[PDB]
Amino acid sequence: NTLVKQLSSNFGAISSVLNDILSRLDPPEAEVQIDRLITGRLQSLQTYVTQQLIRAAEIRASANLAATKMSECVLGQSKRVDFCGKGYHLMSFPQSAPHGVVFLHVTYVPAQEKNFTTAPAICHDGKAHFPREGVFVSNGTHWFVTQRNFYEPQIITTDNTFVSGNCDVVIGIVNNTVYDPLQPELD
Amino acid sequence: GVNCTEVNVFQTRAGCLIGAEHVNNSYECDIPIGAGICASYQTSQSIIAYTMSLGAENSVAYSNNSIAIPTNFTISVTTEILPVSMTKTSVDCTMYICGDSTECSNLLLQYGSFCT
Amino acid sequence: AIPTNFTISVTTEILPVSMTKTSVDCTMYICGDSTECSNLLLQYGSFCTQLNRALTGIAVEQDKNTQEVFAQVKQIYKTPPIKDFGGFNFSQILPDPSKPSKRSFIEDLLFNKVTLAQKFNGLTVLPPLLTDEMIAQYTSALLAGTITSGWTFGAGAALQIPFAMQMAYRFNGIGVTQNVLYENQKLIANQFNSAIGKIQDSLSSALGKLQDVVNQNAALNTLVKQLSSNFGAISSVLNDILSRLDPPEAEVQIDRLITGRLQSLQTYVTQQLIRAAEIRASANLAATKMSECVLGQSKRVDFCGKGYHLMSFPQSAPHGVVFLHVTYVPAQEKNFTTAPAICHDGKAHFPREGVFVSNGTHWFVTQRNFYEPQIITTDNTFVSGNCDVVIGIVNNTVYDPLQPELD
Ligand SMILES: *[C@@H]1O[C@H](CO[C@@H]2O[C@@H](C)[C@@H](O)[C@@H](O)[C@@H]2O)[C@@H](O[C@@H]2O[C@H](CO)[C@@H](O)[C@H](O)[C@H]2NC(C)=O)[C@H](O)[C@H]1NC(C)=O
Ligand SMILES: *[C@@H]1O[C@H](CO)[C@@H](O[C@@H]2O[C@H](CO)[C@@H](O)[C@H](O)[C@H]2NC(C)=O)[C@H](O)[C@H]1NC(C)=O
Ligand SMILES: *[C@@H]1O[C@H](CO)[C@@H](O[C@@H]2O[C@H](CO)[C@@H](O)[C@H](O)[C@H]2NC(C)=O)[C@H](O)[C@H]1NC(C)=O
Ligand SMILES: *[C@@H]1O[C@H](CO)[C@@H](O[C@@H]2O[C@H](CO)[C@@H](O)[C@H](O)[C@H]2NC(C)=O)[C@H](O)[C@H]1NC(C)=O
Ligand SMILES: *[C@@H]1O[C@H](CO)[C@@H](O[C@@H]2O[C@H](CO)[C@@H](O)[C@H](O)[C@H]2NC(C)=O)[C@H](O)[C@H]1NC(C)=O
Ligand SMILES: *[C@@H]1O[C@H](CO)[C@@H](O[C@@H]2O[C@H](CO)[C@@H](O)[C@H](O)[C@H]2NC(C)=O)[C@H](O)[C@H]1NC(C)=O
Ligand SMILES: *[C@@H]1O[C@H](CO)[C@@H](O)[C@H](O)[C@H]1NC(C)=O
Ligand SMILES: *[C@@H]1O[C@H](CO)[C@@H](O)[C@H](O)[C@H]1NC(C)=O
Ligand SMILES: *[C@@H]1O[C@H](CO)[C@@H](O)[C@H](O)[C@H]1NC(C)=O
Ligand SMILES: *[C@@H]1O[C@H](CO)[C@@H](O)[C@H](O)[C@H]1NC(C)=O
Ligand SMILES: *[C@@H]1O[C@H](CO)[C@@H](O)[C@H](O)[C@H]1NC(C)=O
Ligand SMILES: *[C@@H]1O[C@H](CO)[C@@H](O)[C@H](O)[C@H]1NC(C)=O
Repeated sequence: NTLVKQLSSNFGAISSVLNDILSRLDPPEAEVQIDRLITGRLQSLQTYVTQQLIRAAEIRASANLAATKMSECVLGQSKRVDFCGKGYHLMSFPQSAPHGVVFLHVTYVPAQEKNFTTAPAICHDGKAHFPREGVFVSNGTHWFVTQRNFYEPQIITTDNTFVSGNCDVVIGIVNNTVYDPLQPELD
Repeated sequence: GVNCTEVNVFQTRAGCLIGAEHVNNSYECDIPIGAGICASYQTSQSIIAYTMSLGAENSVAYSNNSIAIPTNFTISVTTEILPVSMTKTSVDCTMYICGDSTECSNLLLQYGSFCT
Repeated sequence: AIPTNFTISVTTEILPVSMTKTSVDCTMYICGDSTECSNLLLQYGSFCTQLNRALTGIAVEQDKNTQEVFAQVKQIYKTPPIKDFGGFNFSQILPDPSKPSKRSFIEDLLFNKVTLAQKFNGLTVLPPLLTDEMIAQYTSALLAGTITSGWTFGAGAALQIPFAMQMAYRFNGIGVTQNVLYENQKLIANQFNSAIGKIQDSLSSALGKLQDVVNQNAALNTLVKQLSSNFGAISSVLNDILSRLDPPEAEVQIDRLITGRLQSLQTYVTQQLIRAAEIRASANLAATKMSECVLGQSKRVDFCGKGYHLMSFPQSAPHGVVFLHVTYVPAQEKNFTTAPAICHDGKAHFPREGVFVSNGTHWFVTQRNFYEPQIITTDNTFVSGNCDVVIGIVNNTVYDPLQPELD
């Protein structure tokens, strides 16, 4: 719209339209006004072209980002935090749009919590067991082992822990028992 | 860029605001006036100019032997919108600069190679 | 070759985020208090609205950049009065209430470094939206959340956890087991404190990244000095050219001045769009780095620091952001003699998640990023086929700890 509206300014000539210039006046005395008009219109074209180039560069950067998001969120599962949505990522679906793309991001997200008391090791008989891929939680009397993203408690045994060292160097430790289920079945 | 000595005058850090009551509360930003202040219409009604609030404020009972475990999950669906392309418009330089004339074209030919 | 010791190492990284806003009048700069100039300028059409529109767009984009970079949280957390973090000393990064503002020792030690007439020609500067105290509060809230929750606050609610167990999770995320941390916690705490002290010393005696922005935005001097040029006229003062001539002969002089000053404004505005685009790209990179290094644990090699990644802490330099990556590098190595498979009775025994090293005579299985030899039991490996296809294999025996109990 601005590029069009630039076509009605004198820029210094006696009129803003070329046909009037060439009809009312003799060309050897009209070349100067024609030069003025040509200079003005060239300036307008240069301005428009430069700004369009900058806009195109920005749009290209955005399109590259959109292509990367399509390649990683949709055709696979991502772990880049807060890339494909907000929270843990399950999958995404693409949807077209006029001159754009719209993504739908199904995302796992945790809810209602429950306080607990923890400890990093268990001195059974001088040794010190450690959880394999869990965390030691106690409701207040008995100690359990659960995964770190969902409360599911199981009885602590010797198939959830692996010994390492002795229970005199770990800063926090608590005495407890370990089931060792082989012994009852041995009888 | 003036002081309120010159021409409901709540002197800001960003200038001289005229026509807005100054309240003591803290809400979210509707009109980003600048330098912290943000004006809004929700106060029978009059425009107010309050100070920003960064959000809520809470703490966690962090302790050396306390942990919190989630017990129930939920599933959410969000959206994000990204432009990809725009219109492909070309402009003929001669038809715009000149018209249907010929002397205009002959004079434009002196400027070398701009249209190309 | 396997390491036998490790050393924590803290390094920084400086990124610019935004640049000074600027709105430039395109009528006071050209004409001034005159009116003949204001009438002559009207012929050029809409050449005094597009420049203003572009400059306001740039300013809005700067506000957008800062908001995207720093506003990653909704709740504003607070460090507890309890200061029991298992050995680490976070008393050079957390805010100090004694100072007038809430900038910590590193933050104001950094603000001391960078040093941040023109107006009467029509050149005006605008104030930022988020005042510096708000930025400091954002950084402090991010620090408190990271310290007291690790990453869970970046994906929903905030879940409390002891810091030592959080570092255990961090080590377990890069391959090394957790007993490795739980055995020598004091050494790691001391190394962390020493690294933080060394960084504090280093920053107290560079910041070229944040200084190039200022030395390029202060353009303004060239724009100002493009006023004492005749541009082909007889004198570069409108109040003089209209006090020594008459309209028919003053119009050409005024027109030449108009053309020159319009070219100068066009060049300035053109440069301050390319600079803005570069700054926006840098701000986007900084936002990504915040969201991935700070609110999680990165796996991309050499993204957050150099080495393996544990955690990071943000800061706030003037017109930028500063990270402190906490890396992990192994130190002391030893030669060994490995072998992919150990077949006992015609049954190859590949290791589960370790490696089959030997100290010359015996054979022990150990993990990769550290050294802790063990015995080749049955639960430590798994059988696969018979040993006649594996290229390099040495013949040995396993322990099978089920035997002693059944006697
Ligand atoms: C979880 O955190 C604290 C502590 O609760 C205890 O945590 C263990 C030590 C164990 O003994 C648990 O069985 C206990 O439940 C509490 O936080 C309180 O939250 C209320 C919310 O209204 C607040 O008014 C109190 O000031 C908080 N107390 C402290 C000391 O900060 C509460 O039990 C749990 N908090 C939440 C938010 O669920
Ligand atoms: C904490 O957990 C322990 C271990 O489960 C609970 O003790 C038993 O729990 C089972 C169900 O899990 C009940 O059927 C038993 O009656 C419980 N035994 C006793 C002696 O109480 C215990 O109840 C839980 N709660 C507390 C407060 O300790
Ligand atoms: C967690 O910290 C508390 C202190 O906040 C420990 O409780 C004891 O607190 C008294 C306070 O005077 C100290 O003198 C004791 O030294 C603390 N006990 C110990 C063992 O240091 C509590 O024991 C701590 N828990 C763990 C697992 O370290
Ligand atoms: C987890 O949350 C869901 C949804 O809030 C719970 O499902 C509801 O449970 C209540 C009570 O049993 C029912 O009346 C509703 O019909 C259930 N569905 C919905 C959509 O509300 C579910 O019980 C929760 N699980 C746990 C373990 O708390
Ligand atoms: C691993 O390296 C650390 C240093 O990064 C060693 O820690 C030093 O240990 C000696 C005595 O063993 C002390 O005198 C020093 O004060 C410790 N710190 C430093 C910075 O030197 C540690 O001993 C090394 N571990 C092994 C097994 O060699
Ligand atoms: C490789 O490590 C084993 C570890 O068991 C070494 O075995 C020791 O050998 C000495 C030789 O007299 C015995 O006294 C020890 O009882 C053995 N066990 C331990 C734990 O020391 C073996 O010597 C090492 N090989 C080499 C070449 O150093
Ligand atoms: C565990 O038992 C030992 C003795 O068997 C005792 O010295 C210690 O105080 C107990 N409690 C711990 C280690 O927390
Ligand atoms: C602006 O006006 C206020 C109120 O009179 C005065 O306190 C302040 O000093 C003034 N500032 C300047 C720069 O004149
Ligand atoms: C509002 O704040 C001002 C400045 O602190 C104070 O003078 C005034 O009493 C406050 N009014 C109310 C109603 O809190
Ligand atoms: C942390 O370091 C400062 C400065 O050396 C010291 O004053 C303070 O006591 C230290 N805090 C702890 C817990 O070591
Ligand atoms: C391993 O042996 C090579 C060859 O002699 C030697 O250069 C290298 O230093 C040895 N590695 C160690 C850790 O001693
Ligand atoms: C492979 O194991 C057999 C046992 O059946 C043994 O005789 C042979 O020496 C072993 N191979 C080598 C190279 O020692």
